[PDB]
Formats: sequence, structure tokens, C-alpha cells
Amino acid sequence: SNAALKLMQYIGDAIGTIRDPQELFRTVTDKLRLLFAFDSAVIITIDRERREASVFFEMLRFELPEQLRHQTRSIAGTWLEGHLDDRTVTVASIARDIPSFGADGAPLLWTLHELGMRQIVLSPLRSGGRVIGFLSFVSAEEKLWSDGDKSLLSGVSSSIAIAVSNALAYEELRQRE
Amino acid sequence: SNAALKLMQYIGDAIGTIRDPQELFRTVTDKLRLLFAFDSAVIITIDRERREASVFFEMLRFELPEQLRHQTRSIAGTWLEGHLDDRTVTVASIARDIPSFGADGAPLLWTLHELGMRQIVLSPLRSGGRVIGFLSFVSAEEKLWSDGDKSLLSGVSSSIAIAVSNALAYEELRQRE
Repeated sequence: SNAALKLMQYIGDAIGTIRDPQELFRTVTDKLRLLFAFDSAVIITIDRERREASVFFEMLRFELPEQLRHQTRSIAGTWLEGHLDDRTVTVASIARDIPSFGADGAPLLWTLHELGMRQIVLSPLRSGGRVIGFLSFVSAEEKLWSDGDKSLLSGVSSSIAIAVSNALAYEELRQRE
Repeated sequence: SNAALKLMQYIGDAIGTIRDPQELFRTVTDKLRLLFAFDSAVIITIDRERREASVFFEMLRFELPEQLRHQTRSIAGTWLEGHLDDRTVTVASIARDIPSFGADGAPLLWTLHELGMRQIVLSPLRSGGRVIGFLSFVSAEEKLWSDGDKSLLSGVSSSIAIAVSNALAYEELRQRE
């Protein structure tokens, strides 16, 4: 109904008003909680050629160890690298839905499961035809996601992609001079 | 309505998939006609310091006089300069709501009326509190703009604000190259 409509208008408004990123994305993450269930959310940005991922923003309810607390890490040959072309939302059981899962090549995933996380949602972020990042949720319980929930998350993510791409361009401008 | 929600989702999606900016705005504009009945639209960029505005995108159903055609022009002392702090959408009768009308200070206004436009709407384009430009519509008929109409225009303008902001960033970026 108008619930999703109003959330998008709110995000839109927030984007064109709130000046600093860290407080923008807090406000946005908090409001997402009116439509979507999750315990923890992160925005990750992707460097396809360097095969790397960076934490762009986080709102965590757990605390992970330090080695896995790096802002940037390789994703070469990891489960995530296989979602670099996604158009739609992914809702996966950490321990069942991901073939990498083990202490082996998915240490992160293994540690998340260890922490008592059970479910991870991926919502791809696009700009100019390229996936530039993901919005992600992580939860202790397996939250039920209908196709329509997923569609609504896609739509709201369009907005976030928007905001994230803007920031990224203010960065690329900053470090070009 | 559902048509409103989809309109936003569609725009968010166009923005994340369409590499070419001119066809991005042709596409987004035409989709705006399904919910908004208007003659012609324009996207204008503002330069508050220099007191100028530039035509960024146009989708007109009429030609303008040679002398009103310019890419870049002064808005110093114009009725537009008074809307540079606007948060909300302005809907206005050309001959009744604009004090600059008729005076030689608003020749563009005059032509539009001459051309048979009667209502114009301003939608501020905003990125982090500052107005960077305007989306604007003209119609010969003075349609009723509900608050819900205006909210829709605002929310959708939000995304278009960041699309244009981004375009301007990449432009600078390809000069620093």
C-alpha cells in the first residue's frame, strides 16, 4: 500500500536534506525497519576489478573479531563474488543455501553462524548499469520473505543505490584532487 | 496508489541501469507523463553564486524564440532567484501568481504565456540541504495539484536530484582526466 510509497518519499527527502552520510544512513536504516525485518544491516561497496569489498556503512547487533573487522578485503573466489550480476534480492540460509559454507573459504560466514546468525539477505545496488555494492541484512532467525517483500526491498534499495552512488562520486572527486 | 509506488520504483531502476544521461532523462520524463498531465518539462541547474541557471534537460512541445534559447543565462533579480531555498513543490498561475510577470525582467514568462502556457510547477532539486536545480512543468490548462500529487513529485524529484548531481560529478571528473 502507501506504506512503501511513504518510506521511499521519506528516504528521498532525507537524501536531499541530510548533509553528512553517516547520519543519513542511520536514519534510512532505522526507517527500513517499518517494512522489513532484520537484526543487522550493512552497505558494502564492490570493486569488481580489484575483487574487493568495502564496508561503506554498518549497523551491527553483534560484534565480530578483529581479523574480520577490516574495512576492505578480497572477495576473489568467494560466494559473494558470484552475485556481482544480480538483478533481484537474495534471501539465504547461511548454513544451507551457500555452497561455500565452512570454516574453509567462507571464514566470515562461518563466524557469523558461530555468532548465532542464520540468515543473510542481499539486495544489489546499481548505477549506470553496474553493480556498485549491496545492502545486506543478517539475522538470528530465518525471516520469511515472500516475493513481494523482495520486490519492495528492491524498490527501496533503488533509493539507497542512489544515495551511495552520490557519496562515491564525492569521494572519486576528492581523490582526483 | 500502486501506480505511484511503481512509478518511483521504475525511476529508481531507470537511474540504476541507464548509462546514457540524455536517454536516462528522456526515459524518466516520459514516464512522468503517465501520472502528470503537462505540456513540456525542463531540468535546470542553478549556480547561486554566479546567479545563473543552465538548461540541463529539455522535453518541449514548442520552440522558443532565438533570444530565449541560451544554454546559460542570468537569473539575477528574477522570480526564479526567490525559490532557491525551496523545500517543497511550487504550483503557480503564470499571469496571476508571479509578480515579475509582464515586466521586461521576465521575457521567458511572457513568451510562455504568449505560447499559451498558464500553469507552471517548480520542483526543487536537492542534495544535502542545498538546491542544485529545478524540475519544471508547463501546461496550458491549470490542473489541480493535490498534496499527494505534490508529495509524489517531491519524492521522485529526490532521485532525479541525485541523478543530475552525479552527472555533473562525472563531467568534472572527465575534465580532470
